[PDB]
Amino acid sequence: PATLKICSWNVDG
Amino acid sequence: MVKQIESKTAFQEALDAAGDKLVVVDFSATWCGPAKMIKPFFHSLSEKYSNVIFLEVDVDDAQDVASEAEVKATPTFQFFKKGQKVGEFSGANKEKLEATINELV
Repeated sequence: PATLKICSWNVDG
Repeated sequence: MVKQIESKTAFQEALDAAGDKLVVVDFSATWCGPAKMIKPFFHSLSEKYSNVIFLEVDVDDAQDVASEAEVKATPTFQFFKKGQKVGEFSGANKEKLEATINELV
């Protein structure tokens, strides 16, 4: 479900 | 040249500075390696199309710019012209930038 081509915003940031 | 926007306030000033020139905006996350790693094509193209203005935006340090556009994923490229948005797409595809620029050049 996690694609390296895209960074997920689910990150705490 | 490349222009780094750290706030939406400068984003509006940059759009006004470009005037009628094409303006591409990269919302890549600087903290995300896969996205920052794609910056050479985005940044390198600035000298390839010096007649086009390329902006780099940090969703983490320039989250005010990204929050306004409701970005759902990075890297995301947005095209602006005359202060008007005319295109947007997501995906780590640097060649894609070349086609949209040629399409709006």
